[PDB]
Amino acid sequence: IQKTPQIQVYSRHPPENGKPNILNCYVTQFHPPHIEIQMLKNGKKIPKVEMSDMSFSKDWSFYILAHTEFTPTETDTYACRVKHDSMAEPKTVYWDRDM
Amino acid sequence: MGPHSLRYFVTAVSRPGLGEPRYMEVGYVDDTEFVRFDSDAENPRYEPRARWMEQEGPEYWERETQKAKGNEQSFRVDLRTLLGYYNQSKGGSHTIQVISGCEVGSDGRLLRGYQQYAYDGCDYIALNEDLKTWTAADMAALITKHKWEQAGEAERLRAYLEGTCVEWLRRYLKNGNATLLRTDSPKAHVTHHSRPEDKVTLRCWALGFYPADITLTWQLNGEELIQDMELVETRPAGDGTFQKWASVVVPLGKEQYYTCHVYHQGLPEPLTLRWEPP
Amino acid sequence: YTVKYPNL
Repeated sequence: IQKTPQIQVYSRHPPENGKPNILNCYVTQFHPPHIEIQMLKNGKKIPKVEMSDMSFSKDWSFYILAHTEFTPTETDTYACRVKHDSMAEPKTVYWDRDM
Repeated sequence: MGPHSLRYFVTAVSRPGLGEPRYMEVGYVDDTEFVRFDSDAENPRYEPRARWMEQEGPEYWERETQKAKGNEQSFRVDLRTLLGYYNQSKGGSHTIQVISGCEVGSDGRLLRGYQQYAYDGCDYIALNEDLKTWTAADMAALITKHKWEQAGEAERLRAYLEGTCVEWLRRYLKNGNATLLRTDSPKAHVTHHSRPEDKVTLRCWALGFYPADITLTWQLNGEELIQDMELVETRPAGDGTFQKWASVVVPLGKEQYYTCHVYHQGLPEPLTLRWEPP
Repeated sequence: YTVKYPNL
């Protein structure tokens, strides 16, 4: 039986336009363990994105933190895209600086 | 002091055609990774995941490494075995997981011993609380249940969980206790956001706290809201600390009626916060 | 430290 990932997109620190920050993509609750995780600036794949090592929880599901450096602006859009066997098409979550 | 745990989480993943199964052992002391073995490398070895384990000598590492490589290849067979039990293709990717360990009380004594298996994300078999008998989760598992009985492994594993497991857990806490006990208190603040018509949103943030265990509430004049308070799951900052928020939709102009509470183990007392308009 | 796991 396969399990669908949940995703959160959010900064390490509270965003301030013009200030370097780290953007996180936190992916959890998924199974099987194989997963492809991209982050996008304004539609475009971000090249340097670091992945944590993969762990699983007591309920057997896997979780993993993807992240990248960024400097938030007022109008730049950021998202995280996850392709996973449990889902028909890739799943995308947009960053909301208020969340 | 409270209780303590030593747990190992293990993952075996076949990827046929693409090479050998990816094997992974992660060890935790009190829900805190402290060792890892990752088969994806030219000379894989068991390795420290917390600096306090570097206190252990090359003898120890060698020995855990050799154990892990043994376990790896054994799980490789288990994968072929399981295809059999389940009448499955030799082409698909499959996953075996194991969680096993021991938790002890403040007195250093065994509170509980356990070991549970899962195939492709479903429960497979488990050593019952009585540390002597097995619960098979389906029919294929009954084959292992009977195999592990006809070989007395419910007694062999009973020695590990009560003996070496508990002992090493004591050796581990020994060197790691000062780091383990660490605590980072949450810093909290309330944000204000709009909403259609005469409603607004109040968001209580808690940042930079360790460990991740935390509780946030909202109060209308001293009384917790429950119903339609929104929140996100506790999530890592990426720097060792955690993050949570909780939010309420309140009436425009009635914001000073609302109070946010942050209960965390590092706090002298719960934080109490209000939306404050500068 | 780690245990050796039995075959399934």
